[PDB]
Amino acid sequence: DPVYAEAYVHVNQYDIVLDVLVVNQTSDTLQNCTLELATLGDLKLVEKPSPLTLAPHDFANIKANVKVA
Amino acid sequence: ASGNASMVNKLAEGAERDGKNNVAFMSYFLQGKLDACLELLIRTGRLPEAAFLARTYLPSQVSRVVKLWRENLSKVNQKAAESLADPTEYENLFPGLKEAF
Amino acid sequence: RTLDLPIYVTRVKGNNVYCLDRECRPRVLTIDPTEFKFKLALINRKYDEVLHMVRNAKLVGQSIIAYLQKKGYPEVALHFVKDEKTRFSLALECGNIEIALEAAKALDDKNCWEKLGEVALLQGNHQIVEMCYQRTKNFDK
Repeated sequence: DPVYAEAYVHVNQYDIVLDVLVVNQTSDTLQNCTLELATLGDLKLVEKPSPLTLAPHDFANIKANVKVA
Repeated sequence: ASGNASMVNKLAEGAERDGKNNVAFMSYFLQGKLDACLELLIRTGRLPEAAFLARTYLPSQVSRVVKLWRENLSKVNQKAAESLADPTEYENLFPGLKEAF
Repeated sequence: RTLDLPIYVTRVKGNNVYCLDRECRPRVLTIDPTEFKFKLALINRKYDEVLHMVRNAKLVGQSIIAYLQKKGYPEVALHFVKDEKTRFSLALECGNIEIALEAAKALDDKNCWEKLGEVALLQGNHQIVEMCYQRTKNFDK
């Protein structure tokens, strides 16, 4: 979609960290859905950048830190 | 403190012994011996620095040495990284005609 | 161009691009090649295109790592690049010491410097290097 989100994982030092490109090449901070937290392994995922707009034609970095221990 | 060469030769021998590069140089100098300083450098991989001495107080090893340093650089290609000239062009060595011989 | 949930490339029917996840989750597609143009373009130093596209990643996990990690020009750096930290990484990766210079100014992660002036010298200029070292307390040096 215009909004193209591309993402891969980078694990940078303990922290497995989530590179997200949500690029919202959308025609607007299109409304966004939902995301859920959880216990993970000896890690827990632990962050979400809060908003839910898919800002028009716009590119965004959405970071998830994970909790790595 | 009183000073002494003899001490220095034996010591030189020592200088060779010690295992960190730097002291040995002062010695080499101290004795007055570019040659020694430069030879020392060859082992340590002091290369940029060795060139400065070789230039300053000219044993014209700058020519010799530079080629080798450059070669390392060369290994690590890129033309800028290669870098080149001794009598003329980039450097004009003996054509510059200025203060170490 | 980027996919759209699972797809698999089946093969290529012309420019009007076609894509498949297996038998659904499908595309007709306006193209946008990357690369072809590129190693040729690159091979002839040419940027015009990329630029023109204004195409600009280098990370997705990474994305500089085709050979932009094993860089090809710092012309590349120019299409995209960011934070002083990032810039810095580039400053080593490219060895972009232009960006380094500022980067340096902006570095202040010492060690970082600390290697670097020499390196800078190594690459050149001691006129500058002397400064670098000056704050560095290689006073004796």
